[PDB]
Amino acid sequence: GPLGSRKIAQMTEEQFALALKMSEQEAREVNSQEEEEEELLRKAIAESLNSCRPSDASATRS
Repeated sequence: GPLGSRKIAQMTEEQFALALKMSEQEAREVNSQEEEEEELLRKAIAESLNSCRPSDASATRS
């Protein structure tokens, strides 16, 4: 085989349960937090575009 599973230590039943718990915390593999940040970045940009320009203190156009 690739190396030899015969020399590879097998995981115990308890170890398997812990592995599942870790996946649940990460949802799967990638951090869901990163995805949320990306969404927030786009939302902020859209909001800025929808935001009107600030009033001129001098009252001068453009």
